[PDB]
Amino acid sequence: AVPSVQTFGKKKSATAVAHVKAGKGLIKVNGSPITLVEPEILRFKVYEPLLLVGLDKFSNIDIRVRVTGGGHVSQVYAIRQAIAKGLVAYHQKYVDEQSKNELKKAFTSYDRTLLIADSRRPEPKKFGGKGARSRFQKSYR
Amino acid sequence: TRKTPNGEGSKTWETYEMRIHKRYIDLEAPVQIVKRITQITIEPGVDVEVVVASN
Amino acid sequence: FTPVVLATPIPEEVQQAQTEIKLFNKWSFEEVEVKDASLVDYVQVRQPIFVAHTAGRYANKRFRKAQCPIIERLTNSLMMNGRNNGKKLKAVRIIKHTLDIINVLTDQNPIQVVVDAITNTGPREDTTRVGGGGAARRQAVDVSPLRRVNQAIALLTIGAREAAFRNIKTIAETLAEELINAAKGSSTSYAIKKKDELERVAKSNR
Amino acid sequence: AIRDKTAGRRNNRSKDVTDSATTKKSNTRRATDRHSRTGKTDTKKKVNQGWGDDKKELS
Amino acid sequence: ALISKKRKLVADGVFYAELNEFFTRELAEEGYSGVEVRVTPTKTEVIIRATRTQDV
Amino acid sequence: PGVSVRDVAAQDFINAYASFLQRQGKLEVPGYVDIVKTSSGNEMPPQDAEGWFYKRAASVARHIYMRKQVGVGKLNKLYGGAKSRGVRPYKHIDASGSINRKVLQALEKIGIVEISPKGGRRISENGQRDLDRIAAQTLEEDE
Amino acid sequence: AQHAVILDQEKYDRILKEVPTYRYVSVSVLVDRLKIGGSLARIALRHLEKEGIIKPISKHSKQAIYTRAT
Amino acid sequence: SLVVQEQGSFQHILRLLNTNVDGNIKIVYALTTIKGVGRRYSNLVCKKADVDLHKRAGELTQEELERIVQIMQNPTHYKIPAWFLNRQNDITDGKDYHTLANNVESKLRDDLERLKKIRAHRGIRHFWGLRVRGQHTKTTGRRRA
Amino acid sequence: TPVTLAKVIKVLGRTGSRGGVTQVRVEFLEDTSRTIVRNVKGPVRENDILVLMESEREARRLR
Amino acid sequence: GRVRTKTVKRASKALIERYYPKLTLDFQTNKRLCDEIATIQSKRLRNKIAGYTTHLMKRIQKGPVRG
RNA sequence: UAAUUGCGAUAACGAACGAGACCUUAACCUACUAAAUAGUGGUGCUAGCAUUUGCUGGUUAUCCACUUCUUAGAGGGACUAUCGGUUUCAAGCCGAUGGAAGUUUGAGGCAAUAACAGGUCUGUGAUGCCCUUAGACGUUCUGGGCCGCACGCGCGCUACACUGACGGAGCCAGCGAGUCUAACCUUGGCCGAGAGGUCUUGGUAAUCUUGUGAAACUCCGUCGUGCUGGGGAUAGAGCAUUGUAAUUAUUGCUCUUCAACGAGGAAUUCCUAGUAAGCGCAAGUCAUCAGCUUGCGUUGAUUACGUCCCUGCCCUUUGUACACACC
Ligand SMILES: [Mg+2]
Ligand SMILES: [Mg+2]
Ligand SMILES: [Mg+2]
Ligand SMILES: [Mg+2]
Ligand SMILES: [Mg+2]
Ligand SMILES: [Mg+2]
Ligand SMILES: [Mg+2]
Ligand SMILES: [Mg+2]
Ligand SMILES: [Mg+2]
Ligand SMILES: [Mg+2]
Ligand SMILES: [Mg+2]
Ligand SMILES: [Mg+2]
Ligand SMILES: [Mg+2]
Ligand SMILES: [Mg+2]
Ligand SMILES: [Mg+2]
Ligand SMILES: [Mg+2]
Ligand SMILES: [Mg+2]
Repeated sequence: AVPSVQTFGKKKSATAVAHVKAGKGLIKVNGSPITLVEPEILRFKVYEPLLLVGLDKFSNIDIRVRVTGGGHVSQVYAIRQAIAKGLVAYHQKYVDEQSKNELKKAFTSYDRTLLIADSRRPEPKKFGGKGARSRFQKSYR
Repeated sequence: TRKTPNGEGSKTWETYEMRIHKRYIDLEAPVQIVKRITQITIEPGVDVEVVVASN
Repeated sequence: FTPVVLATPIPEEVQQAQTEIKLFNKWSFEEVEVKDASLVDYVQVRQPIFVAHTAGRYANKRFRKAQCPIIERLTNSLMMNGRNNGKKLKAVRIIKHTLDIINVLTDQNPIQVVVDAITNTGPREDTTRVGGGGAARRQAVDVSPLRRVNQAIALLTIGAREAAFRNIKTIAETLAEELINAAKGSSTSYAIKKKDELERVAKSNR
Repeated sequence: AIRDKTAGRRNNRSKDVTDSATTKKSNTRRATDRHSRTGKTDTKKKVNQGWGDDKKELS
Repeated sequence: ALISKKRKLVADGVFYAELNEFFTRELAEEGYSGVEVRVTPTKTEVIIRATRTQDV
Repeated sequence: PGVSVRDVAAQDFINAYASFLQRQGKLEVPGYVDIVKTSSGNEMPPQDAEGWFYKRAASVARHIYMRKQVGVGKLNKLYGGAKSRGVRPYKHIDASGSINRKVLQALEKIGIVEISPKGGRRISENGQRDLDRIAAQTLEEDE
Repeated sequence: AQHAVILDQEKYDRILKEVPTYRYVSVSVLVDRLKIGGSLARIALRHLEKEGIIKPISKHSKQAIYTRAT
Repeated sequence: SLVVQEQGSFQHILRLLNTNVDGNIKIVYALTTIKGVGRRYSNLVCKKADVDLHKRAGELTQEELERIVQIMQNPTHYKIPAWFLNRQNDITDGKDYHTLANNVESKLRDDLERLKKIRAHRGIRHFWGLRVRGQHTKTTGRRRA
Repeated sequence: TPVTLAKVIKVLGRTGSRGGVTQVRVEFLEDTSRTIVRNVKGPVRENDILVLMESEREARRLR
Repeated sequence: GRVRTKTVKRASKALIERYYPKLTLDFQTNKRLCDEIATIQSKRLRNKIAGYTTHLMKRIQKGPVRG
């Protein structure tokens, strides 16, 4: 066996599972390299963890992620979270603490909920309107 | 369902619901204990269904 | 910048820029200082961003809305007029195009030009309707900084979305135009005229 | 049906809309809702016999 | 036999509903308070809870 | 270094494999092509005229390259899109079960796809070979 | 129908001599100079890119952009 | 594609099938100013006549035009599916037709008269200028006649 | 054109019958030790900076 | 708006009344007290109760408190 | 304070119903118990590209191990905590840090006393009285009718386009539901332009439909501001499906026809965060029919975080000759 950690990240419904094992540094999303990922204007959102912490952090580790569920955007925010959570979970159990508390510190600074799963979520709609807050319409008489 | 029996009022909807929980447990045993275990452990309200084999 | 390659390759200018400087699509957050007093704290620029999209929670409190990066404040107000309600991917690309357009003309980090057009269209004072008995005079009021950034954001995008309506020019061409004229205000822009007209009515009652 | 004149669009199109088409709720008796029309009333004996009265409470 | 689990328990409740009705009319003068139905091997047991058993 | 088709971006792979299937001439392009509309929920036939059967053959290929097994029905639902019902709200509608089945058959006759067990159509062992090939050939244009 | 659907040999050379000093050239900008509807306007963008002049610093459908040659 | 040049060769506004058609529009939507020829029907005909849709109605060698006319009024000979056609199984002779130009007005008269002469309720409805297809006429359809 | 910058010192309250207007005292940062109470339009917290377009005038109540 | 009910402020009364030589200004330990010392019917009422007896405790250390 | 929620003032003290508590649902558990009807890694068997090991797949049991992801049992967790401002330094409020979470955590369920001639005898084999009871107001059967169109009102759907239509192409959810004494949900193979047809197939279901490959949306082209290829009413002609029955056209497809509408007067509805709006989906109804409804997720803002000006109602004080209570 080789050192490895599994992590995940979630935005709305989307859950992005991650596997961080010691390796030659591939970064792959479901089947494919992190340089595709498109929507593609959002691409730098999933780049963000690699760049904030520097690209050299990935040379001793292999990175794969599979995103079930969510939608064409929520999937992009779910993966980037599992990538950062995975990089920090590795220095948790494998390299030392001070390296990990240096990584969290430089994700948390900039951030966008990179280690922390956002709490927002659809509210139930209720009878009398098509929306959650929305009511329908009334003319009185 | 609409709460009203008939027509009138701001239209109030009230959703009833019933929850069904289903478990299954796999055992390997003899003929005797299967019958000893199925006849007893009788409970009203819980539906026990014991199938057999591998296919 | 001391390059690197692990297995799956990371492209060259992508590898390069990020590690060194953390910048825009590609654009400078360094330099680009707010050109008017106040209007800082109420225009962001540092912390820098790659592209304007965020899961940001800017709603839950009164003034955390101001802390939103300013460019995304400009994109956010693009996507609306309910056919376009939602569609931030739509707007973000229009902005990237828009910035690239402004960049073409007169150099100037266009993010800074955006900082300039916002500073230059915010009404310094305005009027409201006082009751004072029925027929209502106008008590002129100086308007808050937050409402000077907000109104500028609304005034700029609306004037371009209204002008770009029914003609060949794309939103990003008029958005950039409307900003270019309002970066140093020429009074040829929809936004500037409304700023100067509100400040005229506030001066005309007092 | 086809032969008969005084039929079809163009004929109705040239007539005039009655003003009963534009009228309103008409409502016919609301402010009398509380006022019982029966003219019966009841009595204090017949209610106290059915529902019992506060003077016999002890027993 | 062969009826789905969802449709089973539903019909099981409707069966209880029709059962409790038929007794509440039939045992009225007997103080009928309710039932429960235990299902077993060999048997389906129905207990009539009334306040007067010597009449039932 | 080694190559998959997953290592190439979505469109440049389907543009390449279209030009290749076009360069080839070994196709089976049924011939109601140019006259048909591709879906009930569509309006005009494709603007590719001569073409677009290679585009959909390429598209169908890569899709079956990805996964275990897919059929004609799956490709209808996949390839279909929102139908404008006129003055009534939009509804998703499946595309034609002919174009796709004829694309599967043609690509089977040309040996990029086979009739998989359990159901449907599987990527051919020869399809892996040739698709991974042209994938690299497009990655190699960027060299 | 208002002129910009065609070639008109004097027009071709106009595009040749009229596109320095344009910091901006695109679909709209080509029509803006009183010519070239957005069909053949787009064709001039790929053709002025055959050699010289326009620099492709912008990508895709709808929005186009190019600056002067250096 | 290609910047083209030409000279004086193309004419704007060329007349065919008893209607007038502007040049300087892209030929597929140009033919649609004839009656009976839809966007689909124009598209199939040009694909059949060996013409480039890239061209406008402007250039279009004179030979290509007569060919284009030919296929239009003879769809079933030129291998056009006949479910593509606005009159299938006719009414009298049963042949599949595509009724073209000022003729589609005629057949609208023809059929409308057929129901009327037969006294069928559908014609009765056309006589009164109502909606035939069976929609409620209470609310909708007011300005109209 | 004499720009006059003034820093909100405190938040006095909401005037106007509507109530969008706020009452605030402001110390101008160019020559402090002098104060004016102003009426704002948009929302305001402590230590903001208003632009007084004309330096000397002030109101109190709004109906 | 968070305003504790009377049952919460009433129970904190009797608790600081007789159990002061116990508890503390740490919520967490007071919470565990209200299990071993008191019978409440839910986890939420108890954290609510104990959370407020912690507050009443926290201010008794500076100045008396009526009740 | 959301609250007769509390602090405080106090001839009142101390309580009960109702609010709260409680319950349900969505957020957090690398801690607990597990899972071939959920899923991961190793391994065989194996395909493709590369080869230096690599990369990308196939394979309901060929085996081993795991429970992060999924499922739901038991627990845990938040009490507006810490600190600081503000205040009768009171209940509280506000800010910052931390936190899954700090607007009653979000959203619902439940909800006292009382009142209304509110609605419902057209849900009931709940019912009083009245009416009718065989040339029936019982009941069934044939056909029509609720749809009938000079026109007034209201809920809505689709647009007036270029933040767009169209054509390729990328390709991503959640709430659901499905056939026994029966014909429900439908994969796949063919045939058909399509609608559909047809031969088989799994599923009484986390097992099969179904990863519901949904739609908006993203990408590359075509059109280029012209009532234009925006828009799809009206109408003709043909092909199919449900049904004993489709004419007054149940629904679906193909062709053609190509209207009004160039942002809407006076007015007026709805809404503060994953909300509004844009977007579809499933369920209800259902033989066939959604432009409706009940829920669902997708994309995802602008602007308040205030007041009593408008409108509405609640509370005090006050008047009363009302109390069947200003009808
Ligand atoms: Mg799709
Ligand atoms: Mg598509
Ligand atoms: Mg036509
Ligand atoms: Mg007290
Ligand atoms: Mg209570
Ligand atoms: Mg778990
Ligand atoms: Mg925080
Ligand atoms: Mg009444
Ligand atoms: Mg009766
Ligand atoms: Mg009716
Ligand atoms: Mg499209
Ligand atoms: Mg038109
Ligand atoms: Mg159209
Ligand atoms: Mg059904
Ligand atoms: Mg339905
Ligand atoms: Mg209904
Ligand atoms: Mg009195």
